Amino acid sequence: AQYQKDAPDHQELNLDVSLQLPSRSSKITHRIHWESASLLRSEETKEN
Amino acid sequence: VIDEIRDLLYIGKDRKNPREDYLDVYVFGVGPLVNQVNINALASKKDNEQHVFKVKDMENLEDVFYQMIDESQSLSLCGMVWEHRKGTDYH
Ligand SMILES: *[C@@H]1O[C@H](CO)[C@@H](O[C@@H]2O[C@H](CO)[C@@H](O[C@@H]3O[C@H](CO)[C@@H](O)[C@H](O[C@H]4O[C@H](CO)[C@@H](O)[C@H](O)[C@@H]4O)[C@@H]3O)[C@H](O)[C@H]2NC(C)=O)[C@H](O)[C@H]1NC(C)=O
Repeated sequence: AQYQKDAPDHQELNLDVSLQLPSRSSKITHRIHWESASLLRSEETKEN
Repeated sequence: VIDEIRDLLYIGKDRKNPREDYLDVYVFGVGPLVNQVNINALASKKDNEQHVFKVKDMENLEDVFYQMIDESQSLSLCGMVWEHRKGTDYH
């Protein structure tokens, strides 16, 4: 009975994903959690 | 000749530092015989600001120069950070 209360349904999702581009000056940082997972965060850049 | 001046002052040759505040160009139109296309392509284009002017009979342009000295501009030293090469904090 203690097992069914302390059982998690998932492991942690918390991804401090920062993107540095040489075309810009600021780092583009997103944090992806469990509730906001499966959500694409598109960042478009016309420079290659 | 204008594009040669901006290349010499390092304006537009970078993506992180445009340096547009280091060259301003103002063109004034004197007569009714005025090509508004040629005077617009020479003047600078900065944000929320005008640099092209068209007036007639000359004497009214002399009227704008005595009027501007009656106009007092509230100078604001707040929020000014100019890029000095001694970039320690509190600068
Ligand atoms: C006027 O023009 C001159 C010539 O372009 C310009 O000189 C530049 O000065 C800056 C510093 O103000 C230099 O930047 C640094 O230079 C050192 C070597 O001296 C490098 O090691 C540095 O790289 C590291 O440091 C950075 C942070 O400081 C880090 O972000 C980086 O990842 C590295 O760890 C850094 O590049 C620059 O090299 C010179 N350029 C030249 C061509 O000499 C001067 O600053 C201009 N004046 C003004 C007010 O802008």
